[PDB]
Amino acid sequence: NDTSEVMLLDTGWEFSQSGTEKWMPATVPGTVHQDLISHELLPNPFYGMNEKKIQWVENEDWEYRTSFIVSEEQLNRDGIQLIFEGLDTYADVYLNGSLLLKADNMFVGYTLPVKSVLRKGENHLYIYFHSPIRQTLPQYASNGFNYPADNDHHEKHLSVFSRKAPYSYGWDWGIRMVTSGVWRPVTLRFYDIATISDYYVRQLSLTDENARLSNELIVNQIVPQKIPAEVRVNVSLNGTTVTEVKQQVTLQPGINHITLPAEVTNPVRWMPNGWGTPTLYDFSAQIACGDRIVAEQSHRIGLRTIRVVNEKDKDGESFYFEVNGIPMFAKGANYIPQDALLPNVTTERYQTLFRDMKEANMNMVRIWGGGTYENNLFYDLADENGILVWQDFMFACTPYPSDPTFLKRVEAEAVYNIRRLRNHASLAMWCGNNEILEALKYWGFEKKFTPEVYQGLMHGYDKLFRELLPSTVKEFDSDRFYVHSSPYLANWGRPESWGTGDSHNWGVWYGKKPFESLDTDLPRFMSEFGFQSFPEMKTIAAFAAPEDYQIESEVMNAHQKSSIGNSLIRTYMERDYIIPESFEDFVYVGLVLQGQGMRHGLEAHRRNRPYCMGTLYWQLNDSWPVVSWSSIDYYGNWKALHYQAKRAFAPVLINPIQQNDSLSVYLISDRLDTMEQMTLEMKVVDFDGKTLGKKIQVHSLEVPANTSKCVYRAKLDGWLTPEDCRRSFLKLILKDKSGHQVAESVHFFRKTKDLQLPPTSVSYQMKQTDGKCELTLFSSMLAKDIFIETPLQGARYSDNFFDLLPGERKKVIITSPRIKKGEELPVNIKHIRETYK
Ligand SMILES: [Cl-]
Ligand SMILES: [Cl-]
Ligand SMILES: [Cl-]
Repeated sequence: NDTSEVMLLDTGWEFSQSGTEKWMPATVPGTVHQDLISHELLPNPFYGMNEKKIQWVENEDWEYRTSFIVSEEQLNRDGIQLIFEGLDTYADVYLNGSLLLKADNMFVGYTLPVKSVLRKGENHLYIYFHSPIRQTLPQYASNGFNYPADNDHHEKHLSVFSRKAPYSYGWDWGIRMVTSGVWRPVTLRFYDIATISDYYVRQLSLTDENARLSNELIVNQIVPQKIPAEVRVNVSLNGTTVTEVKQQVTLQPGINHITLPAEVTNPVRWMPNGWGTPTLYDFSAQIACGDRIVAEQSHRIGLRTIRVVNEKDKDGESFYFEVNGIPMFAKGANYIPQDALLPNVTTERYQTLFRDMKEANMNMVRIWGGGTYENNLFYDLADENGILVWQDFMFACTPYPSDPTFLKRVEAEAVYNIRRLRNHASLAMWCGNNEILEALKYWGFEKKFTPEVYQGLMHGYDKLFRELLPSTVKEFDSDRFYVHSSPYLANWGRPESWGTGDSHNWGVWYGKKPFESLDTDLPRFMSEFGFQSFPEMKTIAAFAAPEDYQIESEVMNAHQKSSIGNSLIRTYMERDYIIPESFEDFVYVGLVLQGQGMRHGLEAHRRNRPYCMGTLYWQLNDSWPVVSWSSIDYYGNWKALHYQAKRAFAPVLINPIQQNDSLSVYLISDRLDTMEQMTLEMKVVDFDGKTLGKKIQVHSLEVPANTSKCVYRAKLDGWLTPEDCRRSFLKLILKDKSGHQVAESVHFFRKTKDLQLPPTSVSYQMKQTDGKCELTLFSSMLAKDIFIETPLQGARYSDNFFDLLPGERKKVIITSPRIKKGEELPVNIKHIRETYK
């Protein structure tokens, strides 16, 4: 690496409620709320009615302190920097009697030279966190109006004044926990000569034959003298040098700008998930002075091109991604913070979440703008899993201020995070905000504010989203696409706008539209659509008692944050399912409902390529135990939707679609290769396993790379009776010329409530060892949308939420580090017929 020494200030911290004089142990990085929880000074914030009970914390100020030793030798190093990767938010930082910083932006990392204020022996660091509520009350009082931030769960919408994670004040899926603290690491670096303030690997060009790179370094030299140095860049792959370049300089006191070209011949390209390997080169920059390497910095680099194509065309304006010159249909989801208390999210949790994305065949994730700019680990995982990242800036749902001081805070965060993130292969584009223009146009603020205030809002929008942010991206990330808002034009209430750019089509859920509307209401790119579900019982049990098991109980409503609530789930369920009498059965069918309905839309989106070029559902994940649009609950359990997304996103998909009493079958491929001489085989099978009629065979089919094509159409009239339609399914198989199966699907000709499902007992055999439970399931008769339920939190399944076909055994592997040999995992198999009489 280099000759610097890093001291992590991650132990020895204490905290206190301001005014109390009482100090207790703290964990840093951490939060005031977690520190209080650790001392049983708050209840479990996520349980029952406890959200009201934890609100007091936001009204108090909080102090943190630690002490650390510095030696004579350390004190004698040329430079010593104190780095706060994150302070939430209004934090006065004192070291040894010096005010080093008045922090005011959660999203900025602060590097502070401290050599002149450190002392040999004990050093004392004290941080005073002003309540972000008390800090901004006078600011709100001066404002003369209240910003229309419905997601800020307080009478006074103070969130807009503070550059602090918007969701911490509440959200339409989220608890209000307006926390404070040292939310990312604190480090002290002792070093000689200089540090590399920034290392940016600019890709000038990329072809199959050559990659031309520009290594741009910003070096901050901390000594009085002019220092001869050699700058070196080494490019390696898998531990072996590919190319090395060097440059002689003389570093001047202060900032030095150094640029070294490098080329990689016959480069190995980074490919997104499903299209090959996400190959990452190791680029290491070193500053050598005499025999010593005084500074080094590396990045993993992926050699690829990403172009967002957003052009007027015959259908309106396209919106799609071209990766390595090939249009890539986007498949993924919107990501929100993984917890109400950010430092509680563990490395393992990030890894597992990326495994969930990769295993569901996703190639994109939107880091949505009411959260945070994520930690470095998130982007590293996206790099090594081949998942493109759409990065919103952290503005969502409300217009914001646009006064000079505010825009200066924003500029600081934009520069910091663009420089922090711009070397990531996964980073694909920047988006100014979530839904703010939509709010300004379509919520009638014309009549909620004076004309003067509304004009100020409109001018302010331009200053921030059409000027400051795009100028900053042009300066610091010139090769990446920026759009001022998502959706930039299309509105879900205006069918005429859907051909223009990306859609957040909230007809389903907010508009109460049936899932079938997703077949007709097509976007050019779906950047949000969604449907809610209660999480499964083991998660409900984590926030509620049995007395609370009613969909509109005080506790269930306390764990619903949308402007339309839990009753809407029953309303949709009734359209397609028999409503179960028991709460547990309702919850099960509700998982099934969300998975089925949403899969129908994901299928519509893919089926309608190239008109539509992507789908990111709302939402991947949860920040707490809640009723929400997520596909994975807060404890990491895949809902039915996550399995259904995996299926709907499979590289090759057979998509039967039935409309107006006619069946069409589409072959959909995101493979890079064309498949030739394929056979589609179909047969009707009743619920007892008996084939009805003859097999239908469609031979000599081509499935070209990156296409969706209809290969079969048939009217139901004259093929199946209405009676067969309620008591049979279609089995579909796609095989190559030699007979090897590449895809399979099952189609039902009627709504589940209209199916004549037979009572059936699902049997299974279990083989349990450490970490693993192997189940073989069997039923002589169809068991519809089986859910294999286990009480073990976060247990992983090879499959779940599938139809168990008559007489066709099914193997399922359940895994968890907590499965023990000889400690039988409880298993409860649910299926649709069991939910009613
Ligand atoms: Cl210094
Ligand atoms: Cl306000
Ligand atoms: Cl220079």
